[PDB]
Amino acid sequence: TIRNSEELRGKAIEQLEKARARLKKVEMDADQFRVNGYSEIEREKMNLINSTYKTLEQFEN
Amino acid sequence: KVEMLYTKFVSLVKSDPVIHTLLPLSPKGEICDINGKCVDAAEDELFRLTTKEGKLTVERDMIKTETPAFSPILEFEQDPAQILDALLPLYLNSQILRALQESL
Amino acid sequence: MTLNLCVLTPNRSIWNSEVKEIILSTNSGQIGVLPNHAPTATAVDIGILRIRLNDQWLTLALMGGFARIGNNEITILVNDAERGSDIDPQEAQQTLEIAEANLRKAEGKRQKIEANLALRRARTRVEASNT
Amino acid sequence: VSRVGSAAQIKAMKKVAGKLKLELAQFAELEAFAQFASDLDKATQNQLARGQRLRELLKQPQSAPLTVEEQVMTIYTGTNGYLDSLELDQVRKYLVELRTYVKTNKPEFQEIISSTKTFTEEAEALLKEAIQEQMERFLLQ
Amino acid sequence: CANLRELRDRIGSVKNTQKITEAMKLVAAAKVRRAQEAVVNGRPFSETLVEVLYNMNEQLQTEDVDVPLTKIRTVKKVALMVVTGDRGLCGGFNNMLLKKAESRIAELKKLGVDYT
Amino acid sequence: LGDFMDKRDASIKEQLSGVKDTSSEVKQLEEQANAVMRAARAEISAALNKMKKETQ
Amino acid sequence: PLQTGLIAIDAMIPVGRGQRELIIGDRQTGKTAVATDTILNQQGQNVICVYVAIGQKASSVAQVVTNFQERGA
Ligand SMILES: Nc1ncnc2c1ncn2[C@@H]1O[C@H](COP(=O)(O)OP(=O)(O)OP(=O)(O)O)[C@@H](O)[C@H]1O
Repeated sequence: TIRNSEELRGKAIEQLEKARARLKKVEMDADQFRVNGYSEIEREKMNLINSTYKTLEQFEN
Repeated sequence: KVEMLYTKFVSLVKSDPVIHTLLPLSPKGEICDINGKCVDAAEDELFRLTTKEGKLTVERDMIKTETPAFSPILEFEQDPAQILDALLPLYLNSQILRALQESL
Repeated sequence: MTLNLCVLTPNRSIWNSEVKEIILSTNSGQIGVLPNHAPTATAVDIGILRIRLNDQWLTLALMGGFARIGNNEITILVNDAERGSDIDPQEAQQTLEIAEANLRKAEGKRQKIEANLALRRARTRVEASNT
Repeated sequence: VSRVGSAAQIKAMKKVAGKLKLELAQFAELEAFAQFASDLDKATQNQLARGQRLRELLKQPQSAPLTVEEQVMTIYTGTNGYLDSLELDQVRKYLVELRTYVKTNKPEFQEIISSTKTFTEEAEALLKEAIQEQMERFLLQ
Repeated sequence: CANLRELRDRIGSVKNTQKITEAMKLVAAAKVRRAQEAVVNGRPFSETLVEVLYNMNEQLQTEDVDVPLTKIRTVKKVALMVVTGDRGLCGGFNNMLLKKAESRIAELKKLGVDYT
Repeated sequence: LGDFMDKRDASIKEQLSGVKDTSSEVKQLEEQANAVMRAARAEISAALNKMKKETQ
Repeated sequence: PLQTGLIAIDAMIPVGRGQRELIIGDRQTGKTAVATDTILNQQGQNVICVYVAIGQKASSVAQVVTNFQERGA
């Protein structure tokens, strides 16, 4: 009782709540994963328009 | 008189399907045939696939398992009858699985 | 502290290891066996082979067989054995209920032995939830 | 066949195309066993499965140009087993996403392969770590 | 060219057939070897079993009032059974086995056994 | 003494209840674990696909 | 070597600068497609990829020239 009631309770709570904290950390890195593609794929519109603007400039020539 | 038709594995070219009696079991253990090549038990056939000069072929092994007749004392926890009634279904199952394995 | 244990079966050799105790269940007795035992020859049938290795009391349920269980070199010629935790709990309980479904069928004296063996399959299966 | 052989390719290709050619030879020989491989031994099974993935590695879209660096890592991924866990279908998607991720987030591989033109150990380790991280994010799907 | 092209088709199909039946030959050889290995696995058990059965019949001199599996006292209703293989083209297997089956069931209906 | 003994037994039960709360919340959070990245990333990705279609 | 952009014809069987490999095959299989893949990959490099079309219809050559234009090669 004396050994196991602490040897399986407290560390389990610690890993359990640190698992929620690590979930919050990797969720924050997922909030960064928003930026990881979002600021560029908001531009990808003007990217696929302006890259072909040069071929349209060859069309103007 | 539950006899079975399992196709024993004599040769690679053609293996003739033999007919053996199964369930009466001949309580000395000897599983016997259709009366004319009937087999004594513990004289077992174990087929082995080795290549001849060059080809694939099967060669039998008629290995005879030596039997230490009895343990020095050989106590029974059961009666002499119950032990056989619980043992011969086991040998029946073993022979059925062998007649599936060699047939396959 | 143990014996040479060889639980065999038709197409396999289930569990060849060394264990402190052997509590195989025959019809007339659940004979506990442990080192240096005198040579007995049990007709072990349906029931659990509860063994107590010093790590834990891992149980295996065997459908039937025989055991020339002698001086630390035993050969339990088991018909059908499922070792340790290879059996699964909820499927075992549903299998017990299906064994009840096979228990109430029919036919005089011909099929009642299969009914018995289905009941005893369920007795083999109760080991799973107890494991 | 090509009469030139490995006298044309770069050192990275001279390394990895050897294993690719050998594995495609073995897979093409074992191609009849594919539909009949029923629990055959692990060597045949894994080699044939990697060949079944290798042909999917080979098939590439219309008008898609794969420059030397990207196809190098693609052949390596296909031949050394770092796509064996995925099924047959997902090899294509996983490899396109891996090529994107690598060519956009490990520009040192570009420096090595385009510059030193050999598959040296630093490039091998960089590619290994990149493929591993991409397999983790592809398990995360 | 509808003359040479048909023969090219037959050449390709016969070559692919040769490849496929060679694969089936090697697969069947591996299957025979793994069944032989299963028999070799099962042989220790059967060895100790045909030793233990001799042991039991050596203790008791077939003195027994038991064993329903040795009710040998008539030939009333034989139950012949056939173990057959489940594959296609099966060599010349199925015809041989069920031919022996038909011969023996005819010879059993000679005796009036109602063979199941 | 009956109170003290059932206090022992209920203390065993309470550490078991703490381990059970742990085992349940582990399942809940580990379900959340990949699901949060899936939600955010796939919500960006499919919306990107549709916005990219209408802008093509 | 001369990268075509294809793993098949760049790993199994190379094409080096100077070696005159041959794209044979059944009609409608991708010969013009593998040739187009080679000329389209050959952008980062410096090669002057002269593509001569003999007896192809005018409209297919229009499709190929506008494909080259769309890809910038
Ligand atoms: N990687 C690919 N993905 C999808 N389609 C492809 C691919 N490669 C080739 N194709 C198909 O190949 C066709 C064009 O091939 P190609 O023009 O070489 O055929 P062809 O008739 O032999 O040419 P030609 O008319 O010059 O003889 C297209 O219809 C295209 O669909």
